[PDB]
Parts: sequence; C-alpha cells; structure tokens
Amino acid sequence: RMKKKDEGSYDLGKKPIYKKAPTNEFYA
Amino acid sequence: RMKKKDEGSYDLGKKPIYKKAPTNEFYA
Repeated sequence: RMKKKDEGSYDLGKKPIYKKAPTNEFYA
Repeated sequence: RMKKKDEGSYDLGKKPIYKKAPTNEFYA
C-alpha cells in the first residue's frame, strides 16, 4: 500500500486483502 | 462472516481477508 488518504472519519478503516498461497486448495 | 454488529459509525467498515490459493507461489 503506497501513499494513502483517510482524513475523513466516518465508517471505514480496514480493507480486504485476499491473496495467499499456503498450499493448493480452495475452500468456500 | 456470520452475524455482525457495526451500529457505531466512526472509522471502519471493510476488513482484511488474506487466504487464497490460485497457485503455489508467495509474493511480498
């Protein structure tokens, strides 16, 4: 995550980040 | 994500979710 911009407090702070490879299986 | 509870507006809404398996490699 390079530069950022969250000077507007309202209802958001964390973001999603799906992208791993601990093996070769898909569960959902 | 089962039940939830976000009736407090402030600075959060999305969450992280690292956990994929589109292959067998790790980049970071």
